[PDB]
Amino acid sequence: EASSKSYRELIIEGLTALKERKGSSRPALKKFIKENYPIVGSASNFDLYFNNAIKKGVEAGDFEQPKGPAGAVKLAKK
Repeated sequence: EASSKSYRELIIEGLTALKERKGSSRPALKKFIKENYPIVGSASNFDLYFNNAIKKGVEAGDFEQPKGPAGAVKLAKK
């Protein structure tokens, strides 16, 4: 039902909408937020909000995000 969407959701929902088991990346999620979702993903500054949501969800042991030459977001507790 209606409950105010949040950037975390774009990540959690993105991981649920990603439909990938090997893992996804920052773009694979923004893509979902912009294409699988509205321009909220096809915008610009939002890209910064989703990032905070990733670190926020990942930092809280919500999603998994490595680093390397980039970073792949994976839905799963630490």
